Amino acid sequence: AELAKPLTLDQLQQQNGKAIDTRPSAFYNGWPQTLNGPSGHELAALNLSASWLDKMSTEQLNAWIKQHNLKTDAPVALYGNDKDVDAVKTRLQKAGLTHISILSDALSEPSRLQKLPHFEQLVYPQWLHDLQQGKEVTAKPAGDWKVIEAAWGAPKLYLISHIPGADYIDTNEVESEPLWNKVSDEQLKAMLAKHGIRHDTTVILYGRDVYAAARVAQIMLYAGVKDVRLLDGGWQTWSDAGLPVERGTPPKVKAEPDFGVKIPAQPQLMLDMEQARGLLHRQDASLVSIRSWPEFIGTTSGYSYIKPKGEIAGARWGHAGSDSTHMEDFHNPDGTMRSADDITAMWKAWNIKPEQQVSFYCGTGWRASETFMYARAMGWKNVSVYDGGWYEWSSDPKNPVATGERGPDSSK
Amino acid sequence: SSWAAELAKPLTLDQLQQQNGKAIDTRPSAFYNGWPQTLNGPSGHELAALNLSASWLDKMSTEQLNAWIKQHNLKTDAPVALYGNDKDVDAVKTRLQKAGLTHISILSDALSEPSRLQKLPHFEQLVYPQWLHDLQQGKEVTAKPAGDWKVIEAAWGAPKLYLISHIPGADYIDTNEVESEPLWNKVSDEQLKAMLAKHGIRHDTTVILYGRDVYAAARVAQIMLYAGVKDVRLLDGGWQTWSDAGLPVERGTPPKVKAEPDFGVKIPAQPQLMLDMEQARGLLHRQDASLVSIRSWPEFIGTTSGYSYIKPKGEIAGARWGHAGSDSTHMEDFHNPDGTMRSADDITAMWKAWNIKPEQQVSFYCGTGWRASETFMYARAMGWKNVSVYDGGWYEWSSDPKNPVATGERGPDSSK
Ligand code: NA
Ligand code: NA
Repeated sequence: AELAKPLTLDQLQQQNGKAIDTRPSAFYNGWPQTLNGPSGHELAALNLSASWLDKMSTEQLNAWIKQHNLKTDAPVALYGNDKDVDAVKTRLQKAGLTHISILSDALSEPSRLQKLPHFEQLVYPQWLHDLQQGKEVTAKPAGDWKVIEAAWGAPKLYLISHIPGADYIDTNEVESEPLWNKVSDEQLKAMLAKHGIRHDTTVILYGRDVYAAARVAQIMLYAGVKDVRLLDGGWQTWSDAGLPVERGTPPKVKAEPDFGVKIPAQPQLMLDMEQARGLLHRQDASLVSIRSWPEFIGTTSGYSYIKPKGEIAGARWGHAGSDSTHMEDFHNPDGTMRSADDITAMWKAWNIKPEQQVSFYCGTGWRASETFMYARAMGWKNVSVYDGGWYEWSSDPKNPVATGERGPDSSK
Repeated sequence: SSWAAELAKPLTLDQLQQQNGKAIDTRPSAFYNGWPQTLNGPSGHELAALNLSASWLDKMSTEQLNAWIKQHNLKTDAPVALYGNDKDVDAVKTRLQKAGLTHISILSDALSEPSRLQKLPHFEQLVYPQWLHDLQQGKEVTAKPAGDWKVIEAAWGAPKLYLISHIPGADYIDTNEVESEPLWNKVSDEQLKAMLAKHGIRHDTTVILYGRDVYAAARVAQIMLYAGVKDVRLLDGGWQTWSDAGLPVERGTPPKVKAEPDFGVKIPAQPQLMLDMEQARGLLHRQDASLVSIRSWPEFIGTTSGYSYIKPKGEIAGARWGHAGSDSTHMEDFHNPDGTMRSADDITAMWKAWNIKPEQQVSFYCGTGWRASETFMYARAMGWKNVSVYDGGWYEWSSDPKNPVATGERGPDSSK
C-alpha cells in the first residue's frame, strides 16, 4: 500500500520514469489553479485525473497504462492535490504498478512547465462561473463576451436547464440543405447581428454534445469572430459541477447590426471540394478523415440518408469514435479533450503533422469541427474544415473512393 | 430464444474494454505472436486478446474446448469479441456457441491501430512453414536472415524418418553430436567447434532448426546459441506443421555439406546461457532469481524419477515448478493443439504463479536438459533477458546424495 521514496523531476528523468499529473485536464492543459499560479504540467507528464477513475474499468486503465508505455517496474511519480494523488496511487497499485512515488518538487518552477498553446480556448466550468460573478480570472475576455448553447433544432433541453445568461443557437441557423454546408455569408451576417455578436465579442460556446458547439464555433471563426471558445466537455461538465442554472426560453437579445469587419474575415478556414482534393498525396498537406473505422473501410456510410459507402481515397485517418455521432477517440472519460500529446501521436502515426496544411472532414462537418477546434487550441497554424465531406464527395461517382482495411502507408 | 437469430452487435476495442470483455484472435498463433500477414503489415494481437485459432478446432474435443474456456475464465455471459478472417471467425463462433457462450460479437476495429498491438518481443525466432517456404523460393519475408542460412532437422540417432521425408534443403544433425555420456551434458567446446565446422555454420550463419519433437531442436539450438551462433531459430511446432501444410518435401540421405572451418569468434561466445551445478545452486532461495524445474508434476513431487536410468526420485530443494507436461517425454503445458508454442500471456501467468518472473535471473532444468531447452527458447522469444539452462539437471544434482532434495505436494511458498 505505501508510496516508494519521493523523487524530484531530475531524479525521475535520470531513472527513466514518468510523471503523472492527477489534476483535471483543464489544469494539466495550462489553466492555473489560482490566479497568477503555475500554468501547465511537468515536461512529458501524463494526465490521469483522479476524477476520471470511476469511469475507467479495469480494462480501460490497463489499456491506458499500455498506451502510455508505463513499464511495470519503472518509477512513476504522482503530483497534484493530495486526495487525488492517493486515489490514483491506489488504482495504479491494483493495476500492478510497483514503484509509485510522489514528485516532490512538482510545480515548484513555473518556467519549466508545458501547456496547450491556446488552453484559454478550452474553458472549464468554475472559470466560466467566476467570470460571470465578476471575479478576476486568467485570460479574461478583452471586452464583451457572450455564452451560447448550440444544438440541433428548437430549444428543448435548454428550456429545462442551461448555463446562466446563456443565449441559444439552433445549428440550422448556420448550416442547411442541400449539402449541410454552411449558409451564405449574407445569412451568417444576419445570424451574427441577431445574436448580438460583433467581430470583437468573445463567444463562449457549449453544447450537450461538444461537436454541435464546435460546428457553430468554426463557422463563426470563418465569418470573423476573433475570440471564440469552447466549454471543454460540454454541458455535462457544468451539470456535474453542480453550478447554478437558469431555465425557460432564451431572453431577448439586443441586435448588433454592425459586425465591424467584412464577412468572411477568415475564408481560408473552410475548403471546398477541389481545394480539399488538392491536399491529397502530399507530404506538406493532409486531408483528414474524422470518421469511424467502419465508415473509413466502407462497411457503412454512417448516415441514414447517405447511400454511398467508402472513403476519400488518400484521406489520412484522424480517428473519431464508434459511430457517426460519437467522438471517444478524442475524449477523456469525463468527455473533455484528451491530452495534446496523445492526439499529436495518434495523428503523427498517419503522417498528419502540424507543419502541414491540414483539413478535417467527416460526414457533414460536425466531427471535423470538433477536431478543428482542438487542433487550433493545440497551436496548429494551418487547419481548416472541408465542409462538404463524404456527403459531398460521394455525390460525384467520378471521385476516387477507397474501401477495405488499410494502414498509414496506404495514404501517401 | 434458443431459436433466436439476431447478430450480437459489433464492438470497438474501447467498448469491449469499458465492459471488461475478452477479445479472441482466431488467427494461427504465428500471427497472434507477431508475424505480420503482409510485409510491413500490423504485427501482433490486441491487448490481452486470447488466441483460439480456427485451425486448432478439429483437434479440440468438447472437454478440451471446455477446459480452455475455463482456463481463460470466459464467463458464460460477459462480452466476447472475435477477430481474424471470416471463415475462421465463423468456425470459432460456431464452436463457442455450441459450448454455450451467449454474447459473441465481432471486434469491429481489430488491427486498425498498429501501435497498440502486443507481440513476442522476438516472434521472429519462432518461424512457421509458409515463411520458410517463401524464404526458400526467393520471396520477400519479414525478418529475413541477414546473410547465409541453413535449415537443419535434429533428432536422436542416425537419420530414420528424415530418409522418408524432410524439409527441402534441410541438413540433419544427430543430437549425439552435441551431448554425450556420462551426464548427458553438452560436449566440450572443442567438439562443438568441430560439429559447427562440419555442418557449415559460422557465427553469422542463421540456423533454423526443427525436429519431429520440438525439444530435440531446442536442445541443439540452445547449445548453438551458447557456442556463439548469433541467429538461431526454431520451426514452431516442428516437422508436423510442415507436413500438415502439405508443402514440398525431399527424400534420402543428407546431402554433403561444405565444411566451414573458421567460426569467426571464440567459442563459446555466450557462456552465460549455460549454468553448471554451482551456478545453479547459487540461484536458490532468492526473490531476484529462480531455478526452474521443467518436469512433470509426478517428477516434481517424487512419485517417479521420470527416467529409466535415473534412480533417485524427488526435486532440487527450492526449485520452482515451471510446468512441463503429463510425463517426462511430453510438453502439453507449453503447446497448442497443433504442437505450436502456447500463448506467451498464459506461459507468463503460469510462471508468475510460481514466483518465476522476467526481472529475475532464471535458469531452466529438467532430467538432462531437453525440455529445459524448449522452455529456454520460448523465454528467449518472449524477450526474458537473463535466462539460461542448467545442463546437469536432476540427473547431475541427484547423483550426489549430499545435495538437498524436496519431495511431496507443495506450493510456491516452500521455494522461498
Ligand atoms: Na458540410
Ligand atoms: Na544435461
